[PDB]
Amino acid sequence: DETTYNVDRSASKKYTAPLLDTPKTVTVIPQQVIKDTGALTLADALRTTPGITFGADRPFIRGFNAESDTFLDGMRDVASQTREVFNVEQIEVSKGPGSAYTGAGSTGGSLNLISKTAKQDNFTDAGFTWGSDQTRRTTLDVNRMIGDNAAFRLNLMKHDAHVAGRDEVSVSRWGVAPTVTFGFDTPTRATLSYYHLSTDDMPDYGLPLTNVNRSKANPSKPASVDRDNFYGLKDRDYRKSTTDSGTFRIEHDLNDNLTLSNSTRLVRTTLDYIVSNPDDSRGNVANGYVYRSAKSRNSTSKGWVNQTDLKANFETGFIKHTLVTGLEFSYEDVHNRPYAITSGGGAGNTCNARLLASGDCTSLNRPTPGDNWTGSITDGLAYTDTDTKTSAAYVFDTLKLSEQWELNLGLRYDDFDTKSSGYQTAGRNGPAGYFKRENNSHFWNYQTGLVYKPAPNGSIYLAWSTSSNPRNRNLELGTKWAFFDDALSLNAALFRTDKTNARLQVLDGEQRVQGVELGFNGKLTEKWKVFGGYTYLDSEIRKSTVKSDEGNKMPQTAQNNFTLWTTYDLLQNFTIGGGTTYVDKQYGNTANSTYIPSYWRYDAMASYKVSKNVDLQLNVQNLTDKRYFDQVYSTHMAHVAPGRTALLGVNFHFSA
Ligand SMILES: CCCCCCCCOCCOCCOCCOCCO
Ligand SMILES: CCCCCCCCOCCOCCOCCOCCO
Ligand SMILES: CCCCCCCCOCCOCCOCCOCCO
Ligand SMILES: CCCCCCCCOCCOCCOCCOCCO
Ligand code: NA
Repeated sequence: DETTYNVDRSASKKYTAPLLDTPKTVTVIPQQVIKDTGALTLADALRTTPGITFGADRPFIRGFNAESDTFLDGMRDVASQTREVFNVEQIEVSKGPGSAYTGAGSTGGSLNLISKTAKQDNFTDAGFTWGSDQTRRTTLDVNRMIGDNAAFRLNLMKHDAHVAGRDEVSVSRWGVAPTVTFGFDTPTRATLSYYHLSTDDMPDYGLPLTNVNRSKANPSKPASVDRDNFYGLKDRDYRKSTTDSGTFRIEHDLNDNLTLSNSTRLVRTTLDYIVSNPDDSRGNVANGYVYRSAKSRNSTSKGWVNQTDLKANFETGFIKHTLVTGLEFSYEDVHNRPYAITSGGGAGNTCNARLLASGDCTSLNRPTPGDNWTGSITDGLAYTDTDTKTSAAYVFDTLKLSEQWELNLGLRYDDFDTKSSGYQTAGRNGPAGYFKRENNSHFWNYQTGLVYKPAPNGSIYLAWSTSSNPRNRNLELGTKWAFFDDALSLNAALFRTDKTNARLQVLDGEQRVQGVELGFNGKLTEKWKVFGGYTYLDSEIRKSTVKSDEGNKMPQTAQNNFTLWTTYDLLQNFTIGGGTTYVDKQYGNTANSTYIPSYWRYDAMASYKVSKNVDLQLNVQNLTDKRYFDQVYSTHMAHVAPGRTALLGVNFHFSA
């Protein structure tokens, strides 16, 4: 049912077993959790499952970068789309050994964002939300059956807000997503989808890190200043993105046991921004000042991805196979020409009276984003054109050997060719001039998972995955249980992942994360639902060209992470909910010389049924107004999370 906290199967056809019998850690963040937590961004939704951090807006899973392992309906994210939540059905987070997706050389760790599709139902949902942070949000979700064999769904969203506890920072976005499906209850089914999102935000890099005598024995943390402090310029800084995506998927049953599909997606994105890096390690923070160091982008990206898959059920003697095999091809072209941004207050990286007067610099303690900035912006001379092609081939099979034993096997090949060219100015990469760069690589990935079922509702598994690139290994021992006629899932795993060239920047040695993960989701009782988990991550740089890094923690990795969301149906009329998250300290670099501290955050919810068609929902996020950081960089800065926000929604819902 639609309200479940416990989804028992992936929406991806690439899974050859239900989640209970899939030998890896996988958690689906379902629609009802997204709604009940009031999550408005993918990051808000991801925090409900443990082990996810962010670095570089790239997701890190159990301590390893997962940017190239983010998928949209199972397809490679060509041209790097921005999504929100208004068109999201659910988010699948995989951590265990192996990937069902094409990640090049990935031995595990993926996010798959599942888009809303048209249902065989008639409904209309509309939401209006007001916030203490000036949130004004309107959504519409309308779904209509067309006879017995087709349907249409349309999702619309408009959203404006300030950011609680960040001076002068605002966000705005809107989106539209129509989709149609042809062929329910027929041998051939096709879906056509379109997605558009536009954003227009004040970009915010947070607070500067200190940078005096930085070392492992004297690590840099964020400056100890008001966490409301914003170092950007209202009159200069902005971030505007557009996302346009069109998808055509068709599948055909050749018989009851064999289905062929082909999916094609075309994407265009743009990203235009100017953002202020707070001092860019230029030495002014020590003296109480911040140089608003402008960074920019002005890019257009175009992409396409095509997948062709076969899925089959068949028997070889007593063994039952569920098999999926396919090919993926993609192409992406990116053109970027950053701006040339010139100081209004003369030369140099060191704050002085001229640069304070021009708005190029400001006070560390009391920055004034309203400053009138007297610099200039033009198109820069430097530009880059980057073309990336990928190919992948894969076969996955779950072999049921008996009622108690299953073997999962997978093999994938991936290849990658990336070509960049353009013009560079004099700096890091050499003298000014034209450049051309190519890299081409391939990987074989192997996965094996043995599953024992001591009872129908239980699994014990041992799995491993390795990747070769002409010794990345991921290993996991785990158990999964389903209780109360599949209303509650409980999961536990012990794992170790080794990489030699973890990432971007590539290390030359060995990195290891090992630990334990617990997961729980579903109903404790008829009225009481839970969702969350716990992970302990022991990370280590085992070998490095920088000797002093050996033994250090991996960056972007919290040793402990606890997250719990729960709701209780107090009355037939009234539901309450609450959330608790703990994230341990994170280092920003392999030297462990930058960091942000641990924190606890608490959230609350109440929902009142006004009528059968109208709910009133209150969400209070970060109810103690804890001021914490949700990203640390290897240098320069740390990102400040929002303070307390209260959101009140009126949610209308009408069904046939
Ligand atoms: C499509 C134009 C791209 C260049 C935009 C750069 C300037 C940003 O907006 C200019 C107009 O701003 C009007 C007021 O906007 C208030 C909120 O601004 C947030 C970031 O734009
Ligand atoms: C070859 C692959 C790329 C082709 C993708 C085509 C995607 C077309 O999507 C159409 C989705 O359905 C649209 C129905 O029309 C809705 C218009 O909504 C207007 C809102 O007022
Ligand atoms: C190694 C990757 C390629 C392996 C593909 C094997 C898939 C073949 O499976 C065939 C499925 O069984 C076909 C049954 O044929 C009899 C038709 O019976 C009617 C079913 O209702
Ligand atoms: C070797 C790497 C290529 C992987 C291709 C996958 C092929 C799909 O698997 C189909 C299985 O059919 C083989 C027949 O298996 C017979 C097993 O039973 C014999 C013992 O009694
Ligand atoms: Na603006």
